[PDB]
Amino acid sequence: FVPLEVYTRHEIKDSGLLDYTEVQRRNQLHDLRFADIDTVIHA
Amino acid sequence: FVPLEVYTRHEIKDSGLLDYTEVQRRNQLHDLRFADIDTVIHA
Amino acid sequence: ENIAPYKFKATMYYKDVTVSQVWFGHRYSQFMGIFEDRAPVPFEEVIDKINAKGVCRSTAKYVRNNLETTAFHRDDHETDMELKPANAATRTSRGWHTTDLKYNPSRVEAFHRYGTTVNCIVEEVDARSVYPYDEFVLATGDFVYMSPFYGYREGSHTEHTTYAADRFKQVDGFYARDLAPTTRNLLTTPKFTVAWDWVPKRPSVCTMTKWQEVDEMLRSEYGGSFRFSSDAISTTFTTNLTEYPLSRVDLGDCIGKDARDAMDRIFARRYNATHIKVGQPQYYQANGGFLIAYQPLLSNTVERIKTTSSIEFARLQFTYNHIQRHVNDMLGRVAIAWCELQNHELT
Amino acid sequence: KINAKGVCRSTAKYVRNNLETTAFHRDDHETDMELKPANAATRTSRGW
Amino acid sequence: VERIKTTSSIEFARLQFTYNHIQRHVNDMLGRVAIAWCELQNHELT
Amino acid sequence: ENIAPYKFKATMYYKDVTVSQVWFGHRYSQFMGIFEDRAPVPFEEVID
Repeated sequence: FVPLEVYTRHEIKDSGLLDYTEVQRRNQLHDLRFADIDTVIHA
Repeated sequence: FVPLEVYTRHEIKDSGLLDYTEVQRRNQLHDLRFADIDTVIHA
Repeated sequence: ENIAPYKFKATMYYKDVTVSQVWFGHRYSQFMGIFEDRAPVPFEEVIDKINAKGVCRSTAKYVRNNLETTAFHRDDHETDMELKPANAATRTSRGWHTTDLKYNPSRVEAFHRYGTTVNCIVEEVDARSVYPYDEFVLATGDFVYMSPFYGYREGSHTEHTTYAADRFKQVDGFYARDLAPTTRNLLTTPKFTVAWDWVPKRPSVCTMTKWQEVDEMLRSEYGGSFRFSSDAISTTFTTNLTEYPLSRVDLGDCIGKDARDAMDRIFARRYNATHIKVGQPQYYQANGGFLIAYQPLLSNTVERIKTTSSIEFARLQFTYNHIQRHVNDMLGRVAIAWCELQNHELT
Repeated sequence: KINAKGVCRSTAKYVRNNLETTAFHRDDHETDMELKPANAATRTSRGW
Repeated sequence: VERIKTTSSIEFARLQFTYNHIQRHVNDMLGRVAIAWCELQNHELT
Repeated sequence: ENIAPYKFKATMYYKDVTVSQVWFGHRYSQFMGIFEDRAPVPFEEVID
């Protein structure tokens, strides 16, 4: 008997359109990726 | 035959890093827990 | 396969810079805008006044979005408020906040008045990370772009971070505040600070979970493949005859210790005076991705594995094999007795 | 006015974040607008 | 007063039913076979 | 039954209008507010 799944838990998780992990993981990279979080400017 | 699960639905739900329920349930307690939502100040 | 994420306590320190803008009108006062910001607290603050005296400044000095800004709570000069616990809630971990209200300007008629507010909040959550444990999450929905095990000692610098070294400092001999010396671990993300007790990765994490402890697991090589039948849990696994080298299992350190403890406990409880172990414990890889730790007995007389989500293949295998053994044995006895009957009736 | 006449004031008197504030819509004096249904959408419950 | 917890797999119970059904059948039939075999032996003794 | 959603590449174009408001004080400078907005780019911009 081979292991058999109509839907592996990976595709069951993927069935959702969005998910916190991916979604706001990317949404909070946004600042890091598209801006500097270390450079300090004074004038 | 004893009931057997490689992954109970609880650990399958827990496999995700985050989840709306926990995450923004806490995120909207934030105001209640860390501030007063009833006290009114006038001056 | 361990799909349970890594879990561990984590202390989140931030000051909610929540600046409000209010208008006072001819007859009544209304906002013009309220900005809220989550402000990090520098390492030195957490050490010297969060860990030592349980106080926090009324200023939140932090570089926000490529500019350094500090916020004087109360709109007055700097003052260190004694931290106090937040009000009660249902099954939320402990939290603490200096400020309890928000400051607002007193009414001055027909003028625009800006209102600042700093609530230096210390909150304990539990953090969650998943393989490759590249970055980890906290309950508040925020993120920390760095492995839980990144650091300095014992190859910790190898583990991934995504921050300049200035943001990531570590304390050796850290004395946890009464709010034993430890090794605390802090990162100043652009919003907050996260502190979790740094631990060495390989011992404290695993990609395989102890699933069952079969007290009696008969093993029988067959057709160039081992059969692991467990009458107790009603399952029959199948593996290749070659053992499974643990060095191939990534982060599989937990397997040896957990296995050893389980077989030792079971042997003491049930097989201390009836059998003797033969050879050190063996490890086989079963169909459906089930690493099996097998300890043979005798009477006194680098990769990642993927596990199926259905034991029912193996439970069918066990049921079918059990029924087949029975029916094959019984029909074989019937056929043998039938031959004997025929030869016997020949007389 | 919501349950009886289906109207609502142009002011929103509420204590926001430990301060009482009301907002005159239109930036004019208080007026009660007759509620009306929102524009159509797909499998969203009724809004107004 | 308590709360019960339910598994997520009927397959344990469906295996129980399948195995019990097949076992009832095979045990009954092999019992009939063994009984008839004894009767055959005692009968052939003559 | 296909429960795998439709997947395909997609290119997202926007300008993060992130307007900030700062105060410069007698001894040090602090914000008064930071608004961020995601702004569409007209078709002609993407093309040309």
